[PDB]
Amino acid sequence: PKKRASNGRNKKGRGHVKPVRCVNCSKSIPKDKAIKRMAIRNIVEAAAVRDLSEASVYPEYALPKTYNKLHYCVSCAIHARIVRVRSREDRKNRAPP
Amino acid sequence: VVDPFTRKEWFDIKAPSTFENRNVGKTLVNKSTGLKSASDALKGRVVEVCLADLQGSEDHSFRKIKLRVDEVQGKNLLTNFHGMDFTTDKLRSMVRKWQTLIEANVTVKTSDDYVLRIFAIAFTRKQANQVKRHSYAQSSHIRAIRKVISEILTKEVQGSTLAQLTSKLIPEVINKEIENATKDIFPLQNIHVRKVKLLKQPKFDVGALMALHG
Amino acid sequence: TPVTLAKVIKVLGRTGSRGGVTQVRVEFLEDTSRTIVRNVKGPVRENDILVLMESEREARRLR
Amino acid sequence: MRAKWRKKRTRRLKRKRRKVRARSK
Amino acid sequence: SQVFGVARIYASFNDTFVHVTDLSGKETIARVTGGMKVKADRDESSPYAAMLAAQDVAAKCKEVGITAVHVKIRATGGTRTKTPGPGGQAALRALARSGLRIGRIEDVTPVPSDSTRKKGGRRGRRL
RNA sequence: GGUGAAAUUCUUGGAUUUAUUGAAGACUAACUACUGCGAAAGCAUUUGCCAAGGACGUUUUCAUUAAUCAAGAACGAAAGUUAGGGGAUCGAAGAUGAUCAGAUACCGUCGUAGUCUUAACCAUAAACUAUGCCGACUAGGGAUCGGGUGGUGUUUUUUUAAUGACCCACUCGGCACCUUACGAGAAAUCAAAGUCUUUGGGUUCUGGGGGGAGUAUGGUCGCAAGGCUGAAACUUAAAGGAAUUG
RNA sequence: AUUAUUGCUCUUCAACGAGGAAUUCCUAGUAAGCGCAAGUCAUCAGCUUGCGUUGAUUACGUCCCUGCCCUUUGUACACACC
Ligand SMILES: [Mg+2]
Ligand SMILES: [Mg+2]
Ligand SMILES: [Mg+2]
Ligand SMILES: [Mg+2]
Ligand SMILES: [Mg+2]
Ligand SMILES: [Mg+2]
Ligand SMILES: [Mg+2]
Ligand SMILES: [Mg+2]
Ligand SMILES: [Mg+2]
Ligand SMILES: [Mg+2]
Ligand SMILES: [Mg+2]
Ligand SMILES: [Mg+2]
Ligand SMILES: [Mg+2]
Ligand SMILES: [Mg+2]
Ligand SMILES: [Mg+2]
Ligand SMILES: [Mg+2]
Ligand SMILES: [Mg+2]
Ligand SMILES: [Mg+2]
Ligand SMILES: [Mg+2]
Ligand SMILES: [Zn+2]
Repeated sequence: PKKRASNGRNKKGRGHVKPVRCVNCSKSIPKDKAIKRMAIRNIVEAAAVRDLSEASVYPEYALPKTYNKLHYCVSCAIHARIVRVRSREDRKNRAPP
Repeated sequence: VVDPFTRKEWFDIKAPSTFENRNVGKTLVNKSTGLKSASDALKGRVVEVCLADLQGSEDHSFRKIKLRVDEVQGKNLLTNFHGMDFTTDKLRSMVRKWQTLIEANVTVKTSDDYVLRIFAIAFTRKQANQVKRHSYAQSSHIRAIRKVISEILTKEVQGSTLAQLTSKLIPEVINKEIENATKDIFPLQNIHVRKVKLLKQPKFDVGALMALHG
Repeated sequence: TPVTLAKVIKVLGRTGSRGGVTQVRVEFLEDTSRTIVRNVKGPVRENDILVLMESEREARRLR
Repeated sequence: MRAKWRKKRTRRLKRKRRKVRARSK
Repeated sequence: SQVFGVARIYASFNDTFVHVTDLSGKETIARVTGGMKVKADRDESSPYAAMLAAQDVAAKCKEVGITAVHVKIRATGGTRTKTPGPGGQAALRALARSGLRIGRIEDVTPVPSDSTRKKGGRRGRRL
């Protein structure tokens, strides 16, 4: 039978949210069901930070990361990213990590 | 059997007045031959340089600037205002969750009759001792802040061209008169003009252009 | 050629999907007081002496 | 068969007896 | 100190673009792409390719007149993946580590006040 | 270029990349949330106008004027249909490149209708909370949304205030989550799905094994597609639900 | 005893110059080299079951490959994915 009180995900007092598109497979999905992550990462990376500053002007410069919000589609969310599948209980747990 | 560089005319870029280094960078053209000359052809390019790269200091890392090339003289071509942008990183940082965003804009003419559109962005701030984990303005708030912001901009322009407006923006006088009137309505943080684009120049007037040079 | 001598001061574990590689923190003897972590190939215990062929550069994870 | 394609199966089926009956209206 | 130009690195998947121009943009100077320095299509975006072309680009960059350069790294954008391709990093790395200078770089990835239907339909690319 | 990998494709017509401008139509990113509003469908740029509404405050007004509803009526996602416009985008159909034993598909390309808009139709969605509305009673807790009240609360400085934002206690009415469970259930679970063999507050609607079948038929609505109403013969001992162990 | 059981002598003197893709076994008296006894057996070991003789190199780890166990999860399967 029913196997979530949030049903799909997060929708109480509305009836129609609005669809966004999966970043991975372009599948439409109700934004409130979407499953999202902020991709904040540095512009450079791991090792490049030394060889960066070394062959640059300015003192150490500044460094300005990238920021983009990722929308996945369940199937896509499950096939790789945040998902695993949790036990009938751990499921309920909304707390991030 | 050509290699355009063993042929390319060459050139250095000079900045205008109200900043730091009038010297900027370099370019490439094509030799001023009869039929197609290095002059009239291009020149009228534009160059985007972060003003921290042109003001020296680093309390200006954001705020990109569009300089347009109008006139030329013997390996020395001057430039005038053409716009102002923000670094993509800055915004993308500035716009955090859990808080209201507010934008607003306006079109308007200046003394030396350039026509432009400037923007403005501000976010609501938590206020030191606030318990509730988000802080949101009340829409009635947001209509008001936009109105105030709008009134403020329509004054700060048509003061002596972009010339004074350029001089106006650089020390962000506007940012804080905004901040001033604002705080009667709602907290708020950041608060900048973000962008401004040019959409109607007047005429050359080779004299007036020459006023930023010496 | 600059040869650089360093003494193993702890054994941290095996990396490499295979696992033939071991992570270890060393102390160079030609002026101590500074430490870098390197990656071995052969078997290692504490108090051994590695020839850091290039003095300053270190790794972490191995796949 | 998928419930909805069965709905379509008969939709057609009705439209044909619709056709065939008209022949003798 | 230097003579400055613009780098502009388009990094998508299945290929990586590097090409410096005059800071005005109007006038080029030397391009070459990741698809140039290898032949396999499959390997048209790989970091190893991006290296060899960051190499070929730095060469003519210094062999003509640009001692230094600002970069505007870029992904596909529009209504696509927005995230940086693989060989963007390798390219930047293999141009600062070449012997050219670096100065103040930003992301120019076209982000829209969203729209124009994304490709591949409501049910998405399924396989 | 595109993919797991390719190919159909595009490239002296300098493709792809770059720069400066311009146009067309769509859309409203990030802020966006267990947050708002609406009868439901649904509704996220600004500004003006136009009427509309709930909650709250109220020692105002009227005084039973109400609850729920066969018939009948207003609205009603998406596609679809008529006639103009619009036709950027994506893209039923079609044609293709690959894949396959096959491959009418999945993946790739071309791309008609459509996608948007006006005037009119159509009236259906897992139109879902798969849970009728009005009234009462029964139990704990922290957040939040709107209103209000209380305060020698914080922060704003100017000369104290006045403001506004904040904080703390209460109180209505919201969207919800938590823990319990007196209680209920076949169970999963449920502050209602409780106050039911100790069986009655008021009222509407639907079901009575499975298939036959939402089929036949008549009526009726529609341009159509189809909507509403809607049987029987015959067949059949299970179909089904929730939980358990494999 | 021919299609030659085996043993001996003379003569005849091949391929094979370290073995492609692949793939087996193994951690100490072990691997590998080496012969013996027993089974079979009238006769026949290039097999096997044990035996002792000589005696290393290299790990003392991991989840990459492969194999399998365990959870979790889905199931309309329970004659249980043949
Ligand atoms: Mg299920
Ligand atoms: Mg709905
Ligand atoms: Mg006839
Ligand atoms: Mg799949
Ligand atoms: Mg917006
Ligand atoms: Mg009715
Ligand atoms: Mg009647
Ligand atoms: Mg079209
Ligand atoms: Mg087809
Ligand atoms: Mg075919
Ligand atoms: Mg077909
Ligand atoms: Mg229905
Ligand atoms: Mg639902
Ligand atoms: Mg309560
Ligand atoms: Mg008060
Ligand atoms: Mg079940
Ligand atoms: Mg024997
Ligand atoms: Mg045998
Ligand atoms: Mg089970
Ligand atoms: Zn997806």
